[PDB]
Amino acid sequence: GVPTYLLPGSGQFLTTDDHSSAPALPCFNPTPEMHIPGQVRNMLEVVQVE
Amino acid sequence: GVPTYLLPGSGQFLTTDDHSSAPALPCFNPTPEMHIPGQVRNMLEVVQVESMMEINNTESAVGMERLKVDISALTDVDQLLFNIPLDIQLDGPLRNTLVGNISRYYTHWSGSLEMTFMFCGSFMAAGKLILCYTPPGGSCPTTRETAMLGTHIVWDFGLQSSVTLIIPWISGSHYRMFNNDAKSTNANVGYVTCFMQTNLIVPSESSDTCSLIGFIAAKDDFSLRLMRDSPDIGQLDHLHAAEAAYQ
Amino acid sequence: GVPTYLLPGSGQFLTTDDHSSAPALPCFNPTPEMHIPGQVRNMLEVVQVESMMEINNTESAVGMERLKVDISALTDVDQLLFNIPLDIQLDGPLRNTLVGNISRYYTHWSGSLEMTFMFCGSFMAAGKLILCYTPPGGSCPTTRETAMLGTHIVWDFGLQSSVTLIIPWISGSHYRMFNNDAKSTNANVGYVTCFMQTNLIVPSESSDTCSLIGFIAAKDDFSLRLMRDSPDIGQLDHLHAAEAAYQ
Amino acid sequence: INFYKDSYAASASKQDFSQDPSKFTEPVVEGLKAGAPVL
Amino acid sequence: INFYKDSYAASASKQDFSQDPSKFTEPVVEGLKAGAPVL
Amino acid sequence: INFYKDSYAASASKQDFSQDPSKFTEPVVEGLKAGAPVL
Amino acid sequence: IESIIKTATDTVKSEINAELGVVPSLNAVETGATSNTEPEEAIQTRTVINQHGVSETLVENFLSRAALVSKRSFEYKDHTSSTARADKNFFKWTINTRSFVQLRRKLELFTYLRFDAEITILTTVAVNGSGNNTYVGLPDLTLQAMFVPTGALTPEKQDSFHWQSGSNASVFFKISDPPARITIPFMCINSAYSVFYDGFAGFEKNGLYGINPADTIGNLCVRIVNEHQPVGFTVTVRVYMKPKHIKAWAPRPPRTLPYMSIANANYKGKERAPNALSAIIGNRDSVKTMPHNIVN
Amino acid sequence: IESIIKTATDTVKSEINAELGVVPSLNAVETGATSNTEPEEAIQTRTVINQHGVSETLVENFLSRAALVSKRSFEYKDHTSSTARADKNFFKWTINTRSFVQLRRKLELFTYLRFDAEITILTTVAVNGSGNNTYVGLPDLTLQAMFVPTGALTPEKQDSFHWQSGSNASVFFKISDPPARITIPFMCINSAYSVFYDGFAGFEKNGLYGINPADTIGNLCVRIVNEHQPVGFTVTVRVYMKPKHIKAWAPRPPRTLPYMSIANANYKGKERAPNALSAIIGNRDSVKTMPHNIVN
Amino acid sequence: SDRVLQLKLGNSAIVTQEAANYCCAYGEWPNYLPDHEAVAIDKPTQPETATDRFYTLKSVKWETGSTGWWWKLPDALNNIGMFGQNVQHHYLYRSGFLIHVQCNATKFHQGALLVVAIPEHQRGAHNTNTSPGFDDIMKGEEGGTFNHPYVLDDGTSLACATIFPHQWINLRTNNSATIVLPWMNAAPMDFPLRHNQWTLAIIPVVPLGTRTTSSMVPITVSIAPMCCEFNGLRHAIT
Repeated sequence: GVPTYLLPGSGQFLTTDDHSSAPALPCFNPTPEMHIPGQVRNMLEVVQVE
Repeated sequence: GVPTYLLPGSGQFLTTDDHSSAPALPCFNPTPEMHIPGQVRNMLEVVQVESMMEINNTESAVGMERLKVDISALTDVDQLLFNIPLDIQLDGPLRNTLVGNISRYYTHWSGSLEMTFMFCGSFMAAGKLILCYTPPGGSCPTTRETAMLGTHIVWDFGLQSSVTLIIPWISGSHYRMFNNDAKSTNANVGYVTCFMQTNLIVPSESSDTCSLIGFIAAKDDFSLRLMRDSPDIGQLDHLHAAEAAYQ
Repeated sequence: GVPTYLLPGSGQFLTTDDHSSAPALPCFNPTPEMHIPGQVRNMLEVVQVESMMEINNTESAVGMERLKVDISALTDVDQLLFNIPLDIQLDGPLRNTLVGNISRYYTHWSGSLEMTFMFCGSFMAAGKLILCYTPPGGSCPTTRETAMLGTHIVWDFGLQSSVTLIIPWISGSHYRMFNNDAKSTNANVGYVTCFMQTNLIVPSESSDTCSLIGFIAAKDDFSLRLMRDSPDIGQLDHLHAAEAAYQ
Repeated sequence: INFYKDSYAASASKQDFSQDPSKFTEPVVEGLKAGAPVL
Repeated sequence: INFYKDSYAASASKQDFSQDPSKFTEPVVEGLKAGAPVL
Repeated sequence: INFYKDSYAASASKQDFSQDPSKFTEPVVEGLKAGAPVL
Repeated sequence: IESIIKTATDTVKSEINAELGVVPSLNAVETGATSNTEPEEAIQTRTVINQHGVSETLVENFLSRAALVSKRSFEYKDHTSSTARADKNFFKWTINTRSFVQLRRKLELFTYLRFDAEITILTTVAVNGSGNNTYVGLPDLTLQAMFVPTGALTPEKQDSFHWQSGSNASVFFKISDPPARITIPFMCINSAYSVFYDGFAGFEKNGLYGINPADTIGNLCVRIVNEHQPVGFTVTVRVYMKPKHIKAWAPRPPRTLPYMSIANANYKGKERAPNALSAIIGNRDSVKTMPHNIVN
Repeated sequence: IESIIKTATDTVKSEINAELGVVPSLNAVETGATSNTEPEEAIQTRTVINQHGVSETLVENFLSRAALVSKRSFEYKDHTSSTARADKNFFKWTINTRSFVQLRRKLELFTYLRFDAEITILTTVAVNGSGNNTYVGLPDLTLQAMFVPTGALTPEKQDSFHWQSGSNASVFFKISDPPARITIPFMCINSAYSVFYDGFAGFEKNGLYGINPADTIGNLCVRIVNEHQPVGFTVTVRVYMKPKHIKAWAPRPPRTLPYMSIANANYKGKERAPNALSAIIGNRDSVKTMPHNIVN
Repeated sequence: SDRVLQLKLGNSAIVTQEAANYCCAYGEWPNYLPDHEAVAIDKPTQPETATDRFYTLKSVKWETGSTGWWWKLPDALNNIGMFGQNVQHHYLYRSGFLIHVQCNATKFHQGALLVVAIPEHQRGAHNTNTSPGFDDIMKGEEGGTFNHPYVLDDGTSLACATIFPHQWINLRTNNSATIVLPWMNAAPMDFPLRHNQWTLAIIPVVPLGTRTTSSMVPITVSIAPMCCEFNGLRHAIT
């Protein structure tokens, strides 16, 4: 066994956290990506339009 | 000690998880593997085998009679014989097939199908049929002049007693999904219709009614997604002798 | 901190688990190892030693008399002397043996057995026997003409006072399992029978009844699986002086 | 992640993409060519 | 830290700094030079 | 996985497949050959 | 022949075909082979690069899902005056996969199966209404689950000495803990389990048809370790099984009629279609009637 | 001679044998050797490649199973008016392996044993029925388990100062925690434990036969750290032991008759067979009677 | 070319001029048990030509109300010739099969028979919780008939029976079917008197019909064991 201890914040649900989670559907193959006009990757691109 | 913290989802039991677990019997040696004929490693192999359709799913057909379609000699030309609905995720002639049964374990399906018809008349029986696949959008054609405008094959009876109509994958989307709405644009595949091309002509000493047997299978471009519990089986109570397992 | 999550089975106590645990006494130095004769590292070594069978398990036999079989001079030919049942996982002559006792700690067994019979008559006693192993499927043979059709060895008394009948592993499956059904196809091994080949002939001054001693052992192709609690020991209450350990 | 001493304790193996549908679809001693009359 | 067998189970990907605002701000067939009268 | 300082704290050792059944089955000063009369 | 398939096959474009002696659309079903007519030979097609995955239909993925195989409820209380049939703080269950139909049908889609079984045990507790009409709280109880080989001695009471488990594998778990999980190896005496057995497993004629004890994993004996509380509770234990490391042989026609018993494949069917004995598929008016015809 | 054996031995095919002077089926039991007749020399055999493993019969695997060695129940309450014999919120147990027969018989299958002992402690609690006829809930109590060497000073009460444990190893554990686990090393003054002792461990003639204190691991003193609650409870402590790193010498005949005491090997046997003094094996009608003969 | 076929085993030969190829179950051919898969250590007996030969069963009559026929292997051959003698004298059996089904008629006749080999066809009973008895399962040479061929007498579907090795006898196309079956069992060998590896089922999906003068149209089954081996010699059980 690996000796461990729990830190403050253990078990909390933070809405802005960034962690991997269990896949609900294993071996699922998503639909292949198709090129779509007008891709936006940063909202600063939108604010530059008058 | 290693500083750690627990994440959301800790301690949950997910039925589709993939983790190692403690071996109950240590040092157990399983029985050595022996070669067994007919190994299957992908259920798409099973759906490629053709199985009989229940085209004659009418109240007048009992049991095995539901697995064949009777054709007789007609005195009018361009007459319709039968039609087959489209959905493999819905109840119908395609449901109780290998491809249909396996596909009803999933929610999304894609790929081309093949429908094989075997003529089971006498050797002296002659005839020409036309089998048409109609892409969705309108009503099922009721006349040959409208059905021949879609995909079709003209079948001539002869030494080769079987013909194949390919239903190609003609869909706007990559996959077709299952809902309880047969008329959705994401579920409807079209129709299949059979018409007489010329007639069924037999001599006086041959049977005047001849049976066709229809099979359906999927091609190698077929695929399934979003596994779900099959609606083809269920229980409202415990089975018999299930209590005896606790005795 | 290291982000972690708990899996199903966390905190459980499994009696067959294999994990390191905290040492209660740090820096403890165990006594140096000394060579001791008779080290055993696998229980299959113990089952290879032959142990006496209780063939004479009858109400008329008390204690040690259950470990020998008496043979006398007969006036009819081809007469049966005794039979031995098959199962090492069931109560019988083979149960209270090293191989039987060790095998009853497991559920599955495989491999060939060997049965060794020692003649304990006088030097002037002569005789010929036949020992037959019959594979399962039918009844135990009651006549020599039926028993000799299976596996057998003809034993002639002489300077070598012991004979060995090998019961080879003849099974459809890799292993034979234990259930409480002696007649199952996964448990039945066959029968052993002993018949007189010619007769037992002794002079007037020798004992007219001579004793055979039967031993059974396993060969090196023997193996056991699925360890289980032995049915040969149990308790319905606490033992004597067990309470004194708490005083 | 498998720290157990028994190999059967490991997770599921979903990396076997080998197929042979012919053993179910074409179990005939003599193969059939495309377009040629089978019978 | 992603020990799952499915790639979609991983954490969010916040490392895509590629931009092209012109497709929203200058969707014209002929580009415009600085200072020159556009019309 | 053994992070303890004492060696006896480790898990069970199930990797000893060495055997010598003869010390229990043939504890005789003179060995016996196959088929030859032992006595 | 054997090949590695990770995606659906691509489509190649095709042209007009007017070749004499070539009839790709004609087949011979009587040989038992499946039609080999390609879409390229039936119609005129375009070039399509197919990137659709096939990993979700893998037999491992298709079967390696935790499915409920046992559900047993029993009363945790003082059982001095209880009947003989009642489960007195403990129960024993012969492990089988034929009690719940969703997993049973999927397993019966094949003739031979070889897999290890991951077992998950989930425990729930409620306060018994009768007697204790008031709710006082749920106790965190310790449960012992002992694996006993088929036919071996099972405990006869909650405090039986057989629970000492000298060699039997036992797992102790709390209700407040996550569900207990173990892995039972592939333990058949043969190289694979027999999903269907066309024979009798006894050397006489009074045996059981279709039941091969070599295919029974064993017995699970579950007890409450804690002695009874002054009030009674109802404890429900759910056992889920997940096959893993699966090998499958000889796929079979799926079950159509509802199951009748866990001991055989007896069939009755529904009173009317669908899934009736005389009509598996629901009826329509005629073979010329489209059930869901689009009318605009 | 010594050899590494991982699988059962293969079988070689054999032919007809008609050699003079060669009698592989004849043996001499009087020498004390086990018969060496091979199946190849008794019958005609085929070639068999044996892949059956032998790892489950390893002595380590055979003995490294957690088995119940102690079970003690005591009342956690106010003990001012209790009797002297009652366990007042604490108990002391001399560690032994002879109280529960399933582990004792397996350990007595050998003459000499050397192993470290993994100790697991499982605690259960119930509300005492008498006095508190109503259930109020189970308290999460802290328990202290102190290892005291054989013959040393053990605590005399729950709040004894001996519990301070200056040098004695002590483990504190909650009921809501997983069962407490420690590892006691091989602590015999000799190179191995004596499972059987044919002698007396005292220099006079009034000692105890068969009891060697050098083979006693020690004493376990278990107390409830919490002071008593206004209501009484019943606390049951179960101690399980698992040998590990095991060396075994001189295997012995297994025990047949039921055990009588933990202090000796006294025997009485059952009233009738099986396992009776005059008849270990159950009787049959005669030596010519097959107990389970197949009759069709 | 593929319409004519001759099968020659032992001293038996069968010729057909209206065959439609033939089926090898799962693309496999019968073979003897190899050493690396063997369990029983005694030397097996391999009678070869004495047992690997065609045995012709009693013919059945194809009627208008026929529901189908079935035979169980090795049960159907357990009391025929040297194969039956070897089965009766040996505890363990192993072999494959070669099945040839014959049915001819006139060019004015119509009818389709599905000839399917089902591995481990565990039969269920209709409208009862009691399992089928020994006499319901073991019919021997005569075989049995299908109570509900629509569900294959086991709650499954006949429409999906094509997943099993099979052929069709269509009267306008062919008059015979041939299936080659390898050994199909979880164990390398088995006791031949209590377990059946294969079940041959002949089901008239399309009923026999004609308007000529009615004649008896029988169906004949010829089964040839292949690569027979037997273990555990003892007295005959019979």
